[PDB]
Amino acid sequence: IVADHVASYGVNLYQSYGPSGQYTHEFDGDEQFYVDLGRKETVWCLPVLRQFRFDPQFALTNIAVLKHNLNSLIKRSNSTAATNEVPEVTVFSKSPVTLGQPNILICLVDNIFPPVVNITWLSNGHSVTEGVSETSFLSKSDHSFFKISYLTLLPSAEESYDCKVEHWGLDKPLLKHWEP
Amino acid sequence: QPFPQPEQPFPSPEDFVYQFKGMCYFTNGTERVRLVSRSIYNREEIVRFDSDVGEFRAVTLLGLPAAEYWNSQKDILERKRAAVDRVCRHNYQLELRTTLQRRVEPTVTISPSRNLLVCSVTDFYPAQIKVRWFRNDQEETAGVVSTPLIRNGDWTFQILVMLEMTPQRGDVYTCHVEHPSLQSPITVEWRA
Ligand SMILES: *[C@@H]1O[C@H](CO)[C@@H](O)[C@H](O)[C@H]1NC(C)=O
Ligand SMILES: *[C@@H]1O[C@H](CO)[C@@H](O)[C@H](O)[C@H]1NC(C)=O
Repeated sequence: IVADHVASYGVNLYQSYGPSGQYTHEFDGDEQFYVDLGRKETVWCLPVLRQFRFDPQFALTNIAVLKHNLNSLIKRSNSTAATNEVPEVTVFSKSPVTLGQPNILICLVDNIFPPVVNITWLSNGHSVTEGVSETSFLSKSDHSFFKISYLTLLPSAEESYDCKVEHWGLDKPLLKHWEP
Repeated sequence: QPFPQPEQPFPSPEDFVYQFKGMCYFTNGTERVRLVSRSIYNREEIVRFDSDVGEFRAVTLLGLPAAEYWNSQKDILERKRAAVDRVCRHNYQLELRTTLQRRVEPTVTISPSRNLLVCSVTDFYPAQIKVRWFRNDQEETAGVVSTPLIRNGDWTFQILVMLEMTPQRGDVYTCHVEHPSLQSPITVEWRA
């Protein structure tokens, strides 16, 4: 559909493995907020949006409808499960890489399905836990997902970085390299 | 008060996925608003409510029970029929004083490639932007390769507009950037 603005109010997700769910709202491809279903908390992604209120119970109640609708569909489709997809990984910096100045590495894992994945960072072949954040599963018109991970860093002339992606559609954990 | 769309109830390891997308499509402000509710099994859309259709329609044979059953209920049809005004048009009012007011000005930097000049236009919102290379106020257009619009995920965009050039004495290269958040287009020059 061709339109000036595309909004999702919202994106409802429930899957059997876990089991896990996700409730988000999107406007023009960006996440407005998500509901921590385990905490019954609304977490806005734009500070300007903190002024609004959103009942997390709606998300919980909506997700419950998805679980009931799923079990119906699992049987009726003769147990047709999800096809594992090959995710595409791209690593880039948030700003131009000026040495000695803080920056953020951005790892875009696109074409994710099913929405199950670890995204982790590596520096010189070592696990990097601090400074790592990530978005939710953002929707796509083909009904796959993409997730973006962030790694804050002070780039230097010798420290290399790898974005690591483990996925079922992946025979081996995928590694996308980045160097200043 | 952002209004959500509800989903109606139905009448390596393997995994089963269900997706519901309550979507709104806006054009020319609010004079052209369209609502499409999508019920998705795995990655296949099965049931749909298009505001331009006005009734539930089964995309595949799997959603055929649901569409027929959901259409049976006059109450459910009538709630969904009014959702365009109640959800889409209502939420666009909140968007007009928040998301649609977001103005992040881009940062423009020029640097030779790691010959090739790279104009980095980083951290801007909204996505509408135009970048043009000029050479002595003569617009370069044949040796320009622009990367696709990059979504950073934190409500900012970035784009890199390359240019392969032959540098000679006394030639200035300028990157012209136009963005809604700018009162006047930004020009970053480059001398060798
Ligand atoms: C699907 O139905 C057919 C009946 O012809 C059956 O042989 C097959 O086992 C079914 N699939 C599953 C996953 O049970
Ligand atoms: C990574 O994901 C796989 C499934 O994709 C899961 O089995 C594994 O537990 C995850 N990694 C860790 C450290 O738990």
